[PDB]
Amino acid sequence: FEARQRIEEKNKESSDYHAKMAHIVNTINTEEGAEKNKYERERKLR
Amino acid sequence: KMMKNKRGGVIDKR
Amino acid sequence: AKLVHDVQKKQHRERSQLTSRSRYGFLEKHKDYVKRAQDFHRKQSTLKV
Amino acid sequence: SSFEKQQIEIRKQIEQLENEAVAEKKWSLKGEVKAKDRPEDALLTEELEFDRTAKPVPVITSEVTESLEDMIRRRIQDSNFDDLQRR
Amino acid sequence: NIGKLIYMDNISPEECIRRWRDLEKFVPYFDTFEKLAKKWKSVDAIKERFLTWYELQKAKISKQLEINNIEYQEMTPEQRQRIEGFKAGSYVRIVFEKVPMEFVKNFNPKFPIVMGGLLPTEIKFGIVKARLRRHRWHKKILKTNDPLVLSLGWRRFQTLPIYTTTDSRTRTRMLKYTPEHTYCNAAFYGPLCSPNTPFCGVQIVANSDTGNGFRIAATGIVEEIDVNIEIVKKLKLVGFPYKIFKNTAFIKDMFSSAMEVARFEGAQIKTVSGIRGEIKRALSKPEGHYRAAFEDKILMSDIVILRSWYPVRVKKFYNPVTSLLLKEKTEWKGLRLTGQIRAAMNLETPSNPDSAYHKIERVERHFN
Amino acid sequence: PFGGSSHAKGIVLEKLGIESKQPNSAIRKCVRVQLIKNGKKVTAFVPNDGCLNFVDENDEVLLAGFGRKGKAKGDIPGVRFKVVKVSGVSLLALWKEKKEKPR
Amino acid sequence: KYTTFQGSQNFRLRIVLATLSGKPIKIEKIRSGDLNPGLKDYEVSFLRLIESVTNGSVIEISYTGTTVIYRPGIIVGGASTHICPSSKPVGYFVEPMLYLAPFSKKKFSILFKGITASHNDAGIEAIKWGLMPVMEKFGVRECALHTLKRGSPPLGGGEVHLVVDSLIAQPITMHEIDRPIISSITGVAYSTRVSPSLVNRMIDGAKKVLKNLQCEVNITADVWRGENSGKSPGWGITLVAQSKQKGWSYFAEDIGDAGSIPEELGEKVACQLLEEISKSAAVGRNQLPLAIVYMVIGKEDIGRLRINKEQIDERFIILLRDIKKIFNTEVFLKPVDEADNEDMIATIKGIGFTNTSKKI
Amino acid sequence: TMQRSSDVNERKLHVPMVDRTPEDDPPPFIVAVVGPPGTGKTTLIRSLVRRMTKSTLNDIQGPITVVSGKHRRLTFLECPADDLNAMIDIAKIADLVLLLIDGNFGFEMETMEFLNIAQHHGMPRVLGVATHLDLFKSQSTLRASKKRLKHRFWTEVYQGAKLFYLSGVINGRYPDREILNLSRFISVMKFRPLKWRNEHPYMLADRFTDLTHPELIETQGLQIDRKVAIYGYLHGTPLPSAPGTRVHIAGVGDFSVAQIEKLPDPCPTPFRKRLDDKDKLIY
Amino acid sequence: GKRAINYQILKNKG
RNA sequence: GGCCCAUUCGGGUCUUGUAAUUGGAAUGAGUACAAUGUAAAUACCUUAACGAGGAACAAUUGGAGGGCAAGUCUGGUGCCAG
Ligand SMILES: Nc1nc2c(ncn2[C@@H]2O[C@H](COP(=O)(O)OP(=O)(O)OP(=O)(O)O)[C@@H](O)[C@H]2O)c(=O)[nH]1
Ligand SMILES: [Mg+2]
Repeated sequence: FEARQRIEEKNKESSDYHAKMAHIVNTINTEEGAEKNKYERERKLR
Repeated sequence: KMMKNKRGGVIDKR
Repeated sequence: AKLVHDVQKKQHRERSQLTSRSRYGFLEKHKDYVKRAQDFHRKQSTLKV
Repeated sequence: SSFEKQQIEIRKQIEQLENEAVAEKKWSLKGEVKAKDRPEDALLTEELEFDRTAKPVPVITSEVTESLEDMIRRRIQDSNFDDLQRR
Repeated sequence: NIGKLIYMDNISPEECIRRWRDLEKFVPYFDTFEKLAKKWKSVDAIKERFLTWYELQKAKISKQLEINNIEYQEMTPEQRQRIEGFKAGSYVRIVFEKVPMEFVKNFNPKFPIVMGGLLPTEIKFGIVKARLRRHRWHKKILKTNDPLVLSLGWRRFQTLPIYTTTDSRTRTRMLKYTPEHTYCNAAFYGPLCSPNTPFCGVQIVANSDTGNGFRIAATGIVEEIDVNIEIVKKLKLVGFPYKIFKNTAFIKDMFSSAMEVARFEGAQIKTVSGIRGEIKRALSKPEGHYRAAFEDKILMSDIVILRSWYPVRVKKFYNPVTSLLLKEKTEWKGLRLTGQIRAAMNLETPSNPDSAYHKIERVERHFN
Repeated sequence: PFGGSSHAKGIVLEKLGIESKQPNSAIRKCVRVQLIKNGKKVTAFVPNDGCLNFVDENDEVLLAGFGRKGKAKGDIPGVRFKVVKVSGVSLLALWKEKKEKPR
Repeated sequence: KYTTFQGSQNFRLRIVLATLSGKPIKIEKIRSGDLNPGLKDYEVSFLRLIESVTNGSVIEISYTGTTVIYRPGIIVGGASTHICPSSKPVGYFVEPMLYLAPFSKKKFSILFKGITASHNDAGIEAIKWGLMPVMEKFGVRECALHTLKRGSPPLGGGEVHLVVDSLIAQPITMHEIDRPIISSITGVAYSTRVSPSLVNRMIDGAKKVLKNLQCEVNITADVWRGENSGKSPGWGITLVAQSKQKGWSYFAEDIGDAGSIPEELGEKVACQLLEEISKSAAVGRNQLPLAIVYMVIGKEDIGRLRINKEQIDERFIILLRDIKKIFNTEVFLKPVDEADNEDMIATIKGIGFTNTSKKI
Repeated sequence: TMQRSSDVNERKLHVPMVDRTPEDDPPPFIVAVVGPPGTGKTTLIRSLVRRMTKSTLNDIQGPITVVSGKHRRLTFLECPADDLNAMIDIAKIADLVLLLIDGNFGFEMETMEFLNIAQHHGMPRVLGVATHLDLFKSQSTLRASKKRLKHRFWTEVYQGAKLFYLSGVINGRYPDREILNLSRFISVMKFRPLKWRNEHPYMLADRFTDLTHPELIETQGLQIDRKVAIYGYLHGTPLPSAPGTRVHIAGVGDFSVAQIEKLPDPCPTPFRKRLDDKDKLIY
Repeated sequence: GKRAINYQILKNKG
């Protein structure tokens, strides 16, 4: 019984953590690389 | 699992 | 080593066989096991051929 | 004095945990505990946790047997089952 | 009138309202519906109720400060006693009752008498979780469950910390020393300050043992406070094979009974070669012997390992220094370090003989 | 990048990626900082996980541009700046213990 | 050691302010001269909720049940669930959690399970539309009461997911030296396990009372169909008046029972709301407790909030006496300098509160 | 010059925090003289108070608060040089630190330990004072050790702190030219608000008594936990006036206040202009 | 009784 | 055995290495007799005595690349990849 419970709670914890880390990675990618490319675009005009 | 990281408890003397 | 200290990339030393369990000489570690296993696998591969 | 008996009970616990610190370990804090380095069957009374390879075989209960039971009730009621067909 | 009536606390609250002219019930008191109907048949009573960044933050805080002053400009015993009270630069006498005898007896005016006001948090005790660091000029490494004197807020107090690590953020498991040149976590039973406050820590505060080295040993900040910590110390259970086949083996002594193996069935073990495995069933007649299955054929010169975790407790030990209650006011002595205790009662330091490293030389590996 | 300056001073909000299970990952050595000039919140690196425990919160950081010389492997492209000081003390000097961080 | 109170009045506020201040209290004579003397089951389960929310707090009920000892501890939060008794709805237990809610280690994600509404307690719409905006402008920004299902009395069976997820340091200092102009007046008429025409009857009664004021009236309508309706028939109505330029709100609710006309209940809640507008100034008579509690646990500055003459009562000043009894602070009522009405401006200097449970 | 203007205008920006120090009657700034045992201190505190208040204050003890400006007054106290405990306390509450360095011997671990304890508990302003400039005939080595001490001091405090050089003692105390422009350096220091100090009500005690009852001591016999009055100026946030406020007296334990009677200022600052020698007071 | 500084605090080659 | 070239296979070349031992010479920073200089003193100039083996009398800064554990983490088509 403790086997089944421990295994499934560890699987749930890992699947939550991977979603959370992937979320913060591509939110830092999208909503700050847009500003990086905007600065590069308005620096290419100079 | 509810007991695991508790430190208080009500003391019902009734 | 760009931002690593030399006191950080030290040398971890490896452990020996227990002296009580010493008649079975040389506690083997992962490099010894892979030298064992890939030898077994190439000989089984040519036996299967 | 008041600070005197505070100081002597402080010195009491000073002494008891300084010779805890000098004195011999618990077996359970030390790693590489063999069979011969433990109290004999201190492990049933231990409440120790660890990890396992695979999810063990499911114990069939009344709720899971009625789960697949009313599942196949629904299935064979609407006759949405899958067989072979003749050629 | 109304504030004096509210805070004059020997008269009933309805008497305050009476001589001016219960919260389990959430919704407030309304009239009867008929009285309210004849009262609010009209509507016209309430028809007029119906219808740079750094300098910006500084402007907001100076706006709050001028609001503070122009709303302090009020009644004199209200401001200067009870609504804020004794701002700064006020010269006060302050009386403490039940001060120890030893202070008044050994009061030497060279040593300063500082006092500081504790917050609601700093009167609570419990486990403080810090991240600390051996100070870069302190020579010797620090050891868990050796006392060190912390300077945490106003208090200086000798405590027993235990240095932990969250090994790739999975556990918070227990080290045996602090690291050489970086930060670890730590946890000590002491008075709970707020988080993000910094502290120093000292091995030795006296002068008879002041030596020649640097005396401040640890630096750090406080990460978190709690009433309990759940930290662990790894214990492995080692057992040896005695009957090996292909892909399975019979493992001898990590358990003393088939009840113990039954308790531990299905657990994943591994040899020291990293060959993963699983324990399957306790053998019947030799008691702690069991049958395990491995990735492939293990050898007779291996050791299997069951990595488990044992919980460890912080030691609820706390003595404040009270250096001003001594006749010397240096030479304060608390709990000693473990090397000092061993040097005192002449016990040799514990040496596991098969824990010492050697110079392993590989034989050449040839197969048939 | 910052406007007309080369560096910019900022306020540390919170260490992003503090729950990342990989030491010295680019997600882990990655700090969110409010610049003090225009108030906006940007994201900055730090040299390693080892110097990640010199910043905690509202630390008066100083940050420059990053300058990637080639497409890295474990990168997150879309973080532009790197932390170069903390509370007026160079954290490379802090990392090699040449100075002590004052508070 | 213990600050001593007497009687079983303001029980939740006493335990809440003891948890905020960190001071050990005793409450003595819990209805001792009574036929069944002592603590009741709903306040005992409130003590169990306090033990769920905090950690390291020791509560010590006596033999006779007529005195309780609360030695508080660190607010830690976590995810929980609370199966509160039938004697009180979920509002009786989610109202005192809104004080402790933004000051914990881990964010509040609790779901309460029981009766949704009561005549003499807070509802879901009451908690949400009235009591969340005053926290929303006292400093929190992410707070939500979700209904997953709702249960009218007596059988109930409704679950309510309280989730706050902004863990602030301390609430900001309030500065409301005005009477906020009411921009709109909206509401929600709900009904479970009855016919959908009762909601429109309630809405029509409330709006025919409200029709003579020259503002805009909008009442939303929800019938609850299915398993989300709960185990009992019920219906009720909650109106709010909405100042949109600042965000303020003034609410009034009730519920119908066995033999109640829905147009009667709609016009009753409408007139009760208009009387709350009359007797209100920048708060409500029921939003006023946690408003001045957040003003007293703000920073160590002066925060000032306008109130009117009729909001002073025995409940309000027994609140002020309990505040001064626990952490020794006074309110200063200064009157405004214009005389078409009687409004004080209560200035409270907040104690130096921070939440010290949130890890840095 | 526009890039210069941007990069200089940038380093005016700092973290906007509250102040919590009043502007009407601020407390006397706590000046702590910190040295290893055998250099300056006494002679230095005596010389500074003699220059400041025209009063030969032989045989000092305790904190000494004098008026040194039209609105800046300040408190002089000296740590006992062997005690790390008193070193730690005055590190936690001092505002200005006169850091005594035996320039002939060099740097020392007591001043290094104070510098690190202060750096971790909220580094105050530090003016370093190097004495014992009687090295040899070699003015060359005087200048060499002068530069080396300045650079090593600059790695511990901000780069551009003030190291001050005192010459030999002449007639019991230091040269008054050097102490005059040392007080000129103390008079302009422009203190910046710290954090622990400006969320905590603290106080350094310049007067102490026990207001116990001597015939009660005759009754019970000297074992009595006896009551104590503690007089002094208080700094930081406003300490509340109700009895029962908890207080740590740093070195004897934790107490709660019983009664506070605030007193008129014993060393007040008086209401281009100069400071009258009548108004250069001393408490 | 003069606790002199040493080389690693003096030269600071961290 | 070192080194060099080259995408590859490979090719070209040659007294080259070593925390190996060891030997007596050299002096400079420093410590310092002086005299000179100068109203006087500093400094420059001249100059006896001592002053090196980790010559520890202890120069940095930045870059490139590894390698290790009965260690830890992640993924998944065993022993692998990261
Ligand atoms: N030559 C010389 N002697 C000094 C100087 N400053 C202080 N002293 C001597 O230092 C001696 C020791 O006394 P103090 O200087 O008062 O000692 P302290 O610095 O207060 O330190 P403690 O002895 O620990 O109190 C005095 O008798 C002075 O002659 C200085 O600049 N030059
Ligand atoms: Mg002295």
